[PDB]
Amino acid sequence: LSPEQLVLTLLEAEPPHVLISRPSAPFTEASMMMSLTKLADKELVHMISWAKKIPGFVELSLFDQVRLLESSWMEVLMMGLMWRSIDHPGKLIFAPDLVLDRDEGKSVEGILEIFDMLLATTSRFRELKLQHKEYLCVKAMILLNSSDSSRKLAHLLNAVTDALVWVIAKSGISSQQQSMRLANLLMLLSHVRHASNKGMEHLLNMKSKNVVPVYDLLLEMLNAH
Amino acid sequence: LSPEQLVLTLLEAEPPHVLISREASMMMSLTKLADKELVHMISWAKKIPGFVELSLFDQVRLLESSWMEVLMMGLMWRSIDHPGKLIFAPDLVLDRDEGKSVEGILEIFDMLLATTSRFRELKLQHKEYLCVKAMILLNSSDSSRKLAHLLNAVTDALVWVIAKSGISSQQQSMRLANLLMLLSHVRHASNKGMEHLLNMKSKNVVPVYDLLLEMLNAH
Amino acid sequence: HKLVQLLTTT
Amino acid sequence: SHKLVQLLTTT
Ligand SMILES: N#C[C@@H](Cc1ccc(O)cc1)c1ccc(O)cc1Cl
Ligand SMILES: N#C[C@@H](Cc1ccc(O)cc1)c1ccc(O)cc1Cl
Repeated sequence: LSPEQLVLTLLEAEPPHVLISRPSAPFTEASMMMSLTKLADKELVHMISWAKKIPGFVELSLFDQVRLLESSWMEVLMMGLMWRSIDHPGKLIFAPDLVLDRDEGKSVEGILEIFDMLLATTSRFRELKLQHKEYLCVKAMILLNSSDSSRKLAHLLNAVTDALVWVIAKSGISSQQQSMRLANLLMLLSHVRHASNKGMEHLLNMKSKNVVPVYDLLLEMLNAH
Repeated sequence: LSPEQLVLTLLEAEPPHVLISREASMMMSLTKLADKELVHMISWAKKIPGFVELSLFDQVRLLESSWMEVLMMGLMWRSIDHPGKLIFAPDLVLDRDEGKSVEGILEIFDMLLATTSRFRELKLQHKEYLCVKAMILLNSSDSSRKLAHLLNAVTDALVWVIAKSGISSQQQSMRLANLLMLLSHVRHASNKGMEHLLNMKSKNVVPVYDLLLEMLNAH
Repeated sequence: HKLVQLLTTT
Repeated sequence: SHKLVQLLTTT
């Protein structure tokens, strides 16, 4: 209902932290791809559950719930990573025990590029001092914006947008500063989205090479590209 | 520069109407148009205050990144009043029926037509168009500080443009969010068209003209 | 299948 | 070919 209530709903809806142990051995092509896909697969499960807890999500057409999730999953994974990684500069906090330096990227052809965008975007979020309630609204907006169910989606996207606007106004900065902050946060959407595309191409390529494992859900969501 | 004068700066940067001067022929006409537009895009960028004060590496990278999204943003503004029409040029108007004639296009034409409709619904103003097109260039992946200042001043100009419509404070914020959320949709279309063009070049089925070839190869 | 089942059967 | 830089550096 109210923006505060939408934010409080999103707060409660946050998925729990997924636990993956680092390989005992220093990272290989195989062990790094195995760790990041295992994590992705477990996180996809919790994502779907998180989506269902967004007010009005389950009121959409089944075929829109599928298209939004197929469209945004990698972007939503990546926004969660950047938020986990924001109180820990230089590091990518994939999981409590799966913390990676730009370094360990070395262990897989091309994944160093991906880790850089992820660290660069995270940096801009850290420079903007992105808040918890902002992150909640922005993650929701990434799912709802990944494009009668179409009338209901529009209205749901404007409710989360209204919530972010409310959060930012709770800060007490001038009106002109609220607009600027809202603009700076949102212009990062295209940056996240870029990191998602490169990340998806990369995963599609690693799957071609025989490196990828057999994970029903992740394979399913990658084949919708 | 007052945001008003920045926007007049951008108004004054606008490239001219381009004409292609008359299956294979549709594609040949789109590539030939893309090449002419890239020539005018370069002059357009050069006239954005401070763009030419950026490193030549920065200038090259921002245009190499953003060119297809900037071609597509222009297509949507020219198409805004003409639903079902993609107004590539006056001598090049296409519907999705023609889109069908070439594998992979219809998908692209559909994304462009959808997004265009989204801007028609929001009644995108000219001055909003000018700001966001520039934002697309400046927001594409010391000179680093000059670029942050240039992007921050075009952001400022768009908030002013919106302020001038007279709508409520709440409604301005919501209008600003709705225009900016549409950028990831332009970037989505851009990624798809570039993919299709790289594939078209790889097969040597269309002339990938000089400035166009250079610009595709950068990706 | 698995996305639709998690969306509906869970 | 270097037409981007040519056009960037002249009028
Ligand atoms: N980075 C990365 C991962 C995706 C990811 C991002 C955020 C998460 O919370 C979980 C996973 C990746 C990148 C390339 C690739 O080929 C495969 C994978 Cl899994
Ligand atoms: N759509 C489209 C064009 C690109 C374009 C977009 C906007 C313009 O104002 C001019 C051209 C295209 C799509 C696939 C492809 O293989 C080649 C081309 Cl040129």
